[PDB]
Amino acid sequence: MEIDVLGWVALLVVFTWSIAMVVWGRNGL
Amino acid sequence: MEIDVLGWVALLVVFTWSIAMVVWGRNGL
Amino acid sequence: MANVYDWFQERLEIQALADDVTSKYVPPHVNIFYCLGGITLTCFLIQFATGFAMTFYYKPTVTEAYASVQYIMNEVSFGWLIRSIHRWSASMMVLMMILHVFRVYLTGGFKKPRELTWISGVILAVITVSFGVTGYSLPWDQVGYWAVKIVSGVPEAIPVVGVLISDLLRGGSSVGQATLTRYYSAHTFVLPWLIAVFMLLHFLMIRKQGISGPL
Amino acid sequence: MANVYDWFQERLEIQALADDVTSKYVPPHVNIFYCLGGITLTCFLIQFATGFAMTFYYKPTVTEAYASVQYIMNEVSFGWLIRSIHRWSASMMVLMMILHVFRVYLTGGFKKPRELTWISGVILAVITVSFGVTGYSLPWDQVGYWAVKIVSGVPEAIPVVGVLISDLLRGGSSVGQATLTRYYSAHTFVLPWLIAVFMLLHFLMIRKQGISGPL
Amino acid sequence: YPFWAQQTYPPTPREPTGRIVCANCHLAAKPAEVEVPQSVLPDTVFKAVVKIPYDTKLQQVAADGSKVGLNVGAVLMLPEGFKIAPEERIPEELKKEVGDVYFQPYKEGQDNVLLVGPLPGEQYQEIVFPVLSPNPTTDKNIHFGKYAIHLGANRGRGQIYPTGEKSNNNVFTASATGTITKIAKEEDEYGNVKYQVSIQTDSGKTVVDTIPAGPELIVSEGQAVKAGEALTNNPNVGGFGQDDTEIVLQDPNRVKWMIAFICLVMLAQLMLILKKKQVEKVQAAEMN
Amino acid sequence: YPFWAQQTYPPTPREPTGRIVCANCHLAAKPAEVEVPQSVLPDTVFKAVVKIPYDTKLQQVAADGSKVGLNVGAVLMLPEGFKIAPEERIPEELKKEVGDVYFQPYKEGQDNVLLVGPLPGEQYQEIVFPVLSPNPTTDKNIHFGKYAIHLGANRGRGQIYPTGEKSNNNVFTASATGTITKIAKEEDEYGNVKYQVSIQTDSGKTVVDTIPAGPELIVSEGQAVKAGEALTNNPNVGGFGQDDTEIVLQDPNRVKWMIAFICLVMLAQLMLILKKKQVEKVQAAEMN
Amino acid sequence: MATLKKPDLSDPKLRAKLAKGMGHNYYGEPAWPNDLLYVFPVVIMGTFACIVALSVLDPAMVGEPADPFATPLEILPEWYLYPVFQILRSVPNKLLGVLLMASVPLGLILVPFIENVNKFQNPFRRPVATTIFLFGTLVTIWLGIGATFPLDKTLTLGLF
Amino acid sequence: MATLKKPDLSDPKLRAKLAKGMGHNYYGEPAWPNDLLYVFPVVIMGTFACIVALSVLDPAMVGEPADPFATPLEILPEWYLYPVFQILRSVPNKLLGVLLMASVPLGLILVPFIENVNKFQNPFRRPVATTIFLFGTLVTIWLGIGATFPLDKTLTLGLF
Amino acid sequence: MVEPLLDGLVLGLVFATLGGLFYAAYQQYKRPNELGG
Amino acid sequence: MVEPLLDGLVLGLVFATLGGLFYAAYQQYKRPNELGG
Amino acid sequence: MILGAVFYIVFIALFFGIAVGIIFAIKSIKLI
Amino acid sequence: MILGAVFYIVFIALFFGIAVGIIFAIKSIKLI
Amino acid sequence: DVPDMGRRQFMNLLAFGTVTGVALGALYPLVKYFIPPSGGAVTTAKDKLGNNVKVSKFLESHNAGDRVLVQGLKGDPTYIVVESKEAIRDYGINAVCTHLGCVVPWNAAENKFKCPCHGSQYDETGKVIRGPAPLSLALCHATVQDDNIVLTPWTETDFRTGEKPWWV
Amino acid sequence: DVPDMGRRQFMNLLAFGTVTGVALGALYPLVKYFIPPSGGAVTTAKDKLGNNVKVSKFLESHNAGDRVLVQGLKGDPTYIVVESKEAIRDYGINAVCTHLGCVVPWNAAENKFKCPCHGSQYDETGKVIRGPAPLSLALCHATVQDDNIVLTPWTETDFRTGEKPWWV
Amino acid sequence: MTEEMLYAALLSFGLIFVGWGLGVLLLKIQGA
Amino acid sequence: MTEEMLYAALLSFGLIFVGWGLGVLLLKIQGA
Ligand code: HEM
Ligand code: HEM
Ligand SMILES: CC1=C(\C=C/C(C)=C/C=C/C(C)=C/C=C/C=C(C)/C=C/C=C(C)\C=C\C2=C(C)CCCC2(C)C)C(C)(C)CCC1
Repeated sequence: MEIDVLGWVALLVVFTWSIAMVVWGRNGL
Repeated sequence: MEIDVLGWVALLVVFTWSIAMVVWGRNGL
Repeated sequence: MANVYDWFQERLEIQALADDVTSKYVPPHVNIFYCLGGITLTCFLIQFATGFAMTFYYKPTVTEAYASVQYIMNEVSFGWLIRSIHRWSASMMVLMMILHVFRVYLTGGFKKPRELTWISGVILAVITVSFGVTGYSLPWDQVGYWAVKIVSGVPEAIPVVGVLISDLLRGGSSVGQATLTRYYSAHTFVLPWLIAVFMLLHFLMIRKQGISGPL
Repeated sequence: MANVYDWFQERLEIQALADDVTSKYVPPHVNIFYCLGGITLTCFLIQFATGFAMTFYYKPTVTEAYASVQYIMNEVSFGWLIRSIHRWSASMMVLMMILHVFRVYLTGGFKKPRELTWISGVILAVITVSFGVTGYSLPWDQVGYWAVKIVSGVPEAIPVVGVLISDLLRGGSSVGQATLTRYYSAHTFVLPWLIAVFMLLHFLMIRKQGISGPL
Repeated sequence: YPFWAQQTYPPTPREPTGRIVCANCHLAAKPAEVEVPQSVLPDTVFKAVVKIPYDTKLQQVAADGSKVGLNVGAVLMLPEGFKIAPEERIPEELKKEVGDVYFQPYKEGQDNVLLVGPLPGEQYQEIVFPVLSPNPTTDKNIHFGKYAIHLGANRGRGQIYPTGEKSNNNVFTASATGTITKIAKEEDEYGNVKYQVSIQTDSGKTVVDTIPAGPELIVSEGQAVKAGEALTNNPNVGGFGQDDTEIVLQDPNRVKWMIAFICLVMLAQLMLILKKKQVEKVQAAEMN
Repeated sequence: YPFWAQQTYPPTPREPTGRIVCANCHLAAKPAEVEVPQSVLPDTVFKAVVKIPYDTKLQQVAADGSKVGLNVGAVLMLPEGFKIAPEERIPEELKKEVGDVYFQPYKEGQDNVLLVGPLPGEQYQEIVFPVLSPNPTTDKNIHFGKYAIHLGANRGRGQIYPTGEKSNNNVFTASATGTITKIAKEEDEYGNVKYQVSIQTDSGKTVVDTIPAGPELIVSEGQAVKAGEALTNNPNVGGFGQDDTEIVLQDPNRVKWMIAFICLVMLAQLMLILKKKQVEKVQAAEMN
Repeated sequence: MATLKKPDLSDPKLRAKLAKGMGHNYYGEPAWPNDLLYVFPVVIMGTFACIVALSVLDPAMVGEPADPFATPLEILPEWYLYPVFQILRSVPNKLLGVLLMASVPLGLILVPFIENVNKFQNPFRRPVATTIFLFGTLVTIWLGIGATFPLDKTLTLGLF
Repeated sequence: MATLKKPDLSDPKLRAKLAKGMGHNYYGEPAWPNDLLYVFPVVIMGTFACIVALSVLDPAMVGEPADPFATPLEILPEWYLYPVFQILRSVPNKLLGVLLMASVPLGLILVPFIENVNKFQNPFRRPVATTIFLFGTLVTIWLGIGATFPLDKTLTLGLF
Repeated sequence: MVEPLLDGLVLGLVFATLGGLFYAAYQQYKRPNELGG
Repeated sequence: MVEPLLDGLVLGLVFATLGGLFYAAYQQYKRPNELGG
Repeated sequence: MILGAVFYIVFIALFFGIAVGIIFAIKSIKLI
Repeated sequence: MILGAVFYIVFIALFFGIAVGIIFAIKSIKLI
Repeated sequence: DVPDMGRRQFMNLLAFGTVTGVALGALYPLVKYFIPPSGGAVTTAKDKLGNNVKVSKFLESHNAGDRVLVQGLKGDPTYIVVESKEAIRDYGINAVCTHLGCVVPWNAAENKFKCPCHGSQYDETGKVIRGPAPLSLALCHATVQDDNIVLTPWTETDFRTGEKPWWV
Repeated sequence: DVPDMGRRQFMNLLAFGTVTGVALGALYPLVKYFIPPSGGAVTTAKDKLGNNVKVSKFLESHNAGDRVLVQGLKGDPTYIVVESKEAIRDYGINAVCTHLGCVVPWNAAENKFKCPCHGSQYDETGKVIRGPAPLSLALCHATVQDDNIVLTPWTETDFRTGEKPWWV
Repeated sequence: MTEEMLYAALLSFGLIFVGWGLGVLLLKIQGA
Repeated sequence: MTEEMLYAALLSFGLIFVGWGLGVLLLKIQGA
């Protein structure tokens, strides 16, 4: 009743990491 | 009761003329 | 005015397009039957236009399919023209294409530099026949409803996959609404895109490699 | 082996493809937001895949449309995934595209050498919104059935043509089966082809002219 | 006979498969054709020829046995409100070849399915229907278009009575299995001749097997050929055909614009090729 | 009251437009909210809070006239076989905030539309529903998914009796049009006070116009303001809300694989960017 | 006159092409005006004309509506399907004919590999093709006609 | 390091381009491996991930079935439509708003003609845009929010 | 259902083309070459 | 029907981007040029 | 048959007419 | 809120872990 | 001897003009194709489900001041008003707003119809009280005939506005 | 110092392999999507129209040697044989040929079913007499029960062939 | 019903020739 | 029902930054 919450965090974390990864990856803006 | 016939002839004539026109048009084979 | 050609010419280099067209020639062993190709194509564009015209009246649903074809014939303005043209032009494409197979083969246009072209040609061939089998049964009348029934059984002969393949084909174990459903998606959305990607290669190669040579 | 690359290389001049790719560079004023474009595109391919998946279950008919969406949700395996993805990705495309409008404009990527690109961009824009309005009402539920009802009335304000335009739009005087019919042809056969011809120019130009310059 | 078709199968002569009920009793197969033209115009009398060929100079078995000529029947079924031409309107050499025929409608209302026969074999080798096209400008659920027409014709007498018993123009098996005892020959002050045969020894074995008059027998004396067999030979020189055919109910208008649109084309085509010529000429000033 | 909703409109409280029948009698509008969480898991007790705000310290007009506190009602309508949580199962501080409430079902069977009230204004400012999610693994026409929930709440007494006559918590027009003659003040041994007014001269003109007790009047002496008018003022500090809201009935499985598929991704992404780095390096050996 | 342009065989580039299997569209009648502009439209317009004509004088039937319990006797597929369906039905082996169908495609692919042993176009110069082709083109037609027929005056095509 | 390549400004060809509005993809980080091969998939895969995630945690509703006699109160269009629909509904002139809609497109086209008076990219260097843009981008949002609201605390957006 | 008109349409052109096809292969294989391969 | 989650999704990114968009236009309009236009 | 055959002859004939005719007109007012 | 905030921190954290970690492993067995 | 631009442009005009002839020729039916079949090609009220409101237990089971919807003509939903000494009102009020045409509800309190779409309001008979709706609500003639209801175009003038019916 | 092919190919393998993981991950549900929902998920005869052959004026109005079609199970059409001292036969003969499955007719003369499709023939009970049909016609159990007909899978062996039912 | 096919065959085939000749002939009447 | 939007806004906006920083930071930990 908060795998539900782990739930959304999982979205938030890709959103984050993705940006993160892209910037890291191209010395990013 | 043979506008019906004039009918088909009209097809036959394009078929013909078309070939005809194409050959004329390109010294044709 | 305030020169139009220029405008484009500045930006895009529109010339190169023309200089590219007008710099191409036709060899003299290129005789009437080297129209077979373009004709089969012409036929097909006619399909695409009349076809999409019918997607404004046709119902692909087991109650309304058959009825609707009748509306088209019958009550839509030039329904009969549109549909009848679809019908004849299917046949002219399957045929003009066989004719073009003949001119390629007895010209060995398929030979070395070009084996890819021939290969794509054959796939076009298969996709066209499928345009064919599928279209034929959208009116969901007596003859067309048995064709789906037979041709969908065919896959089933094949040993491991084959049943599974037949169910994709028809959307269950037996021909039914899923079938007309799937058959419609097929004839009106898959095949056309497939047919274009592959006429795309078939023309791209040909443009790149120029026509086969003389005999 | 018996060299594969060669085989192609002989025939097609496959190299030129690579030499063309690998000879292109990225300028440094080309920062994250120059992804907006490709993203909007990515979004759209997701549309095309999930979309065509739904053409195997959706009924575009006034009795079955609504019901069928429910089947998709509900009873088809991953129905909900497929459909829900369609739904979110519509929105991400309408949005990521607004975002890319912003980066173009505050980069003046639309300026002289490129005004055509911007123009096409806007048409893409209109076609996308129509992908939008049409799709939205295929479930033929309460909210979607009123949207066709309002937006089809709109044309009618215009003086000479306008009624006539509205009837094409909706297939009679009042929203009905022709409407869902026409709306389906639209969302699944017209718009996609339109959308491709125009992303085709939008990418062709861009490739030809390279990215706008620095600030 | 065509009538018992009607009699036994009221609302239609054809089943969903396309058979035509007739073939339930007439067991033979012999070819049937059906020509009609490719197009009619609306409101027109036109011919439809049914064909029912059989070798004129030979004979079939009759009721009792005699050995008589024979007769063609046939149900034809024209498309929607086609009907037999009204007679002031048949014109003349047509009246003549139509002859003395009865075009009876399969049920009240359906003028467009006609029973026909029993006619006698030799003038009714081919059978003509003078028919008249509907008019979609005035009957408002008749449209122009291409439509089907189906014949099934038969010629020479059949194998089962509308009552369910066998006629004599077929060929009798042999009930059980054993050695035959008696070729009797009845002919009681009425309902004529009657070859009376029967089998035996094996297990049970005395079953009796009458066989009307006018087959042959070609199974003679002694014998025992098994589970319902040979015995008779095939009386039946008769039997049944089927034919389907397309007909277009054309509207001269369509034809008119079509012809116009064509010349419009041919014209354009010459006109281009004319141009081309005129360019092959400005070009000749560009090599030299 | 919620009950007369039921009483007057049996098979549902909402019409095809989304109205909710209540708003037929309660003519005021004041906001109503309805929170519930974004997701529930299956088989779960969870809270749904109805809100029905009104300014606590003020008063409305009563039956006869007094001048009394007031009361919230409300029908909420949960999605398919949601129902009020069975009580062993509500747990504890929830029991507590739910209070003393009656969750009555709109018709036998529909446990998923609940009437609630009349509760008294001041503790029932917010009203809690302890509710329990269905379980699509065991009730086989309940599926996972996102579903709607609709409240319409009202607070303070209404304008029309289920019988069809006006209450006194509205405001009376003036029948015809003319000059007023008499502000009487009745109070007959029962059914209390009764300001008795009437108009005139013009054309016909003696029509009589009683007006219950507890509006004001703010139309005094002389006068003639026209076709059914001003006279009363607005008793009604009451009135009705509406709210719709989405809720997802989630299946932890979907959540589980999703989370897995994500890390599968994040991982791939770092892994590429790792590669890229390793190439930016073989590249540095290619400028020098 | 026609209008003409002779391969210019001094051009390294053209040569290197003729070389490869292909400089072929470099010499000849020019394709702009000449063949696109002028004769194209002729071929396209003619093509259209015939099909319209055909379509008007002999339009589409609509046939009976579909009956799940009836097989219609006389059911063929479309025409370009006959040949196969012929096969399919003179081949008591279910599984076999299906392969046999499939081969038309597969085999048809195989051809330019095989027939690449040499290199002439003109079939006159290439006897062994022009036969197995003529051969097959013939069987095809004959198997075709084959279903225009009844079960079994079928292969014999009714003359032996 | 990054990985890099300096415009090679001695090249007539590149120059003639820089010249035209564009040699721009000739200098920089190389686009094969570097940006296609490696980071692409990152952007694509991320894009997918978010949308899947979104789709799982907050899926599609199915709403009521359509009733020809009911208008549902609370009917909005999709969101990216709000702004317009705002307009459409604060404009008693039927015929007008429709033009007013149409202009968003037409006008939007007009821009690079207009804004071509000069030639800078960077909006810092181009005050008059960056305003009428900021301006409009703002009205848009505000008209947007406008239908999230009730008829007429609507424009005032409920604060005056 | 069989379709006559088309069936003639087909053999008609099929043969007619097989025809002219071999007939040019010949015309050509006998005038040979021209302009130098 | 209004759709909350998305609506935040939108303003969120809209502003955030308008943001960074002008912020690079600046970073850039102040470091100017590099490598020679 | 006999009828087509005629109408047919005349029809081509007639166009063949126009064809030839209009070359010449077209030739000798010197356009070709 | 408080819960996400945590799970969230740990979750990125953790990946951020792997990220950094695996550069190095990847650096010093000299692959980068 | 070589023909002069001006005469190419003649021959251009001829083939290129005649080629259009073909093209529009082909276009024409194609357009007419897409223009839907006229339904007005060459009457009795109806219930939500689709049943002929039988006037008599429609008198019976609705009230006085009630106002209930009913497939009008062009089958547009049309509100039929049960009047306050109950038989029927002559005319029926055709229910579509006049803006882009949602179906407009009787707000029983404010005695007034209001378009839920973008706002327009209309009075106890038709006459257009707010906008974006241009004209007021359509009308029609209701009779008791055979005990169906029988709606007839309202051909006469705008009893509520004087001059011409906007819609007819 | 600059990493050696062999270690690029390591890192290739890692990202390029993990990238597939994503791709098949996404593929999987997509495939399962297209594979139709199993209808066999978690009985009584039926008429062309779709009505429960009520056994008693089906005895009544068909004959002896008659053989008439009826939605069998999987609703496949199944011929139910009226026998020659009339009650019903036990088993019903499932009507699809076994080739690509047209519905096979009783030819009443030659006492024999024949596939109109490409040819196969079958005897008075099932057993496959010509081909292209591989096995013979399916069967099933017919009872009189409540006076519907009640068809049951035929689970036992091939009364007409000895060993195993091919279809079950 | 089988002599519709005959004609068609027949003239599909024949007519080609005619058009052929006929254009060739034109061709002469103008001179390549 | 309007604070689902808030959060979303809010973090759509914020989180960007975080990812930003977080990658930049990576970036340092390796050195451009
Ligand atoms: C009819 C007269 C006709 C001829 C003749 C013809 C020829 C032709 C050739 C020789 C090629 C190869 C071209 C080259 O060497 O670049 C070719 C290619 C294509 N054609 Fe063409 N074609 C004739 C008719 C038509 C018609 C009416 C069309 C219209 C669809 C058409 C089309 C095409 C297409 C498409 C190609 C693709 C390859 C390319 O280089 O463009 N043909 N055709
Ligand atoms: C994300 C990191 C990303 C960037 C950055 C980016 C850049 C980019 C540029 C600079 C151009 C102009 C190219 C040139 O000067 O030749 C460009 C063009 C196209 N892009 Fe790209 N792009 C990014 C992301 C993506 C993604 C994920 C895709 C996948 C769809 C994509 C696509 C495209 C397409 C299509 C073009 C067409 C023009 C061309 O020259 O190909 N972008 N992109
Ligand atoms: C999802 C996704 C995506 C996306 C996106 C988007 C949608 C967005 C983004 C966005 C962004 C990315 C943004 C950003 C922003 C930024 C900003 C807004 C900034 C600002 C700033 C300021 C205000 C300042 C400042 C400063 C600093 C910080 C440093 C230096 C100095 C100074 C102090 C000046 C991508 C494609 C990416 C990839 C993955 C997926």
